[PDB]
Amino acid sequence: VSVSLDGVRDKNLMQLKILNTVLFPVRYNDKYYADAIAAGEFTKLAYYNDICVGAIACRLEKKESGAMRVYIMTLGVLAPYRGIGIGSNLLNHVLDMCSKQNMCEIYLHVQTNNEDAIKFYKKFGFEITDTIQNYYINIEPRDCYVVSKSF
Ligand SMILES: CC(=O)SCCNC(=O)CCNC(=O)[C@H](O)C(C)(C)COP(=O)(O)OP(=O)(O)OC[C@H]1O[C@@H](n2cnc3c(N)ncnc32)[C@H](O)[C@@H]1OP(=O)(O)O
Repeated sequence: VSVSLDGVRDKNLMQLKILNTVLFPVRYNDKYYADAIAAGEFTKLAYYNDICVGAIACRLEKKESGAMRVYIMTLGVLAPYRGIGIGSNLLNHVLDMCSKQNMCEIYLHVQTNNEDAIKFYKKFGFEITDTIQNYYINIEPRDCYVVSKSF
């Protein structure tokens, strides 16, 4: 699939906000957006068929060891454009960037009943490494897996 990726900045931020409003249940706060922009190459908008149709947004975090890791905050593709590889293109980009920028780990939280997502991330080498009950993945407490991949 021919996907064109662009960084997120003030000038195209509203594109990401629109995608999130369609894809995710509640308004994301301004620290999500600041963290996404600050994550650099790890946050991308996807363009296909001359339209912005998806995004991946990460936060970068420093561990006490000195090591660095990537947290996937959101990954999503608009419904009419799913199943043709755009979401895989976004995640492959981020995984490649983990290696290039010497990240030790990437991880995210997935609600425990979100079988589609667990299946999706395991295809890319992720594994469940923890279970957190009543985690605030959005605004309500939900049981979640920590889903991670080590480098
Ligand atoms: C914190 C987190 O990031 S949890 C992320 C969960 N996000 C969502 O569920 C949002 C709704 N779904 C989507 O936005 C997209 O379908 C994504 C991001 C899951 C995948 O993007 P796509 O472009 O659809 O994925 P891509 O086409 O690259 O590969 C398809 C894979 O998507 C997975 N998938 C999950 N939901 C769907 C869907 N609704 N339609 C198509 N594929 C889907 C399938 O397992 C498929 O693998 P297969 O066809 O080999 O079984």
